[PDB]
Amino acid sequence: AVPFVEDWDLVQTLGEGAYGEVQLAVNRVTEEAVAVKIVDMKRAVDCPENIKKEICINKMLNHENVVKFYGHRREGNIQYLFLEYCSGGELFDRIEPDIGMPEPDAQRFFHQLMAGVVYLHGIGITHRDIKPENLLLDERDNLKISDFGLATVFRYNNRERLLNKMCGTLPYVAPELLKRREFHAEPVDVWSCGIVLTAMLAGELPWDQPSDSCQEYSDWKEKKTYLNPWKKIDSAPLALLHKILVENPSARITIPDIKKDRWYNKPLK
Ligand SMILES: NC(=O)c1cnc(N[C@H]2CCCNC2)c2cc(-c3cccc(F)c3)sc12
Repeated sequence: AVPFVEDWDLVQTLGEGAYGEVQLAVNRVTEEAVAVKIVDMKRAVDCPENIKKEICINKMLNHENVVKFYGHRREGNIQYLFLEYCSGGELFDRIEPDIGMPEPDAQRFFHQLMAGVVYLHGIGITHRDIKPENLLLDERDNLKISDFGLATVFRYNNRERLLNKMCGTLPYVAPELLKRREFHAEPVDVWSCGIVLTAMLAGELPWDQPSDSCQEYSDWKEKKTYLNPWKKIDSAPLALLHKILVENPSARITIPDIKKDRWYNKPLK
């Protein structure tokens, strides 16, 4: 990227994954900032096909609560993806450990998260890695869904398909990924949104994983909401969490019903 780096200063690393890093690029003349995701395709034999899929998915996106994708180019074995710079950073860094954030803030971010997820689901895309590290903020603190490296199509025109890949970040993963051979895509993203809401409200993830061998998950199935993180959560958002974090995905609340929830619609301070 020799001509590009002559005109653009790769000022600093914004973040990192396993595939590579995200850099802040600032044009020396215009001072325009863009984020550059740099991926070494030699990290895995299937990395060229996976990055092709991420770019393909990125090209389909156009929504106020999704990070804008500008383009990409390959230079040898390195892939460069150019994205809208989200100067508010990760939602993760608005979460005070063991505290969370004010309830009106968490509600506003949750509404924006639902708008982004409704959009993705409406075009038949599932994110599969919703977590505060993958939710960015722009200069006005509007939430933007980011990192589509695990995203896939679950509906072709008006025909759904089930998914079977165990992927995502384990404390955010729905229990059906650990119990069913195949499962519907939408309830999985609904579940991870519920874990994000829990983290925003109490600054703590509730369990290592929603599995049989996890005591913290058994505690939640047993309605022990007098234990952390639940005891830090007001009854109104907790009632919504009781509908989202439902073990059976067919009984789990859908996004149209989340939009009808009392706390979701609650006028806060
Ligand atoms: N498109 C982007 O702008 C972008 C993309 N990826 C990022 N990081 C990854 C790391 C792995 C997990 N997913 C997010 C970040 C971090 C950013 C940031 C951080 C601190 C302050 C600040 F103002 C901005 S911006 C940005």
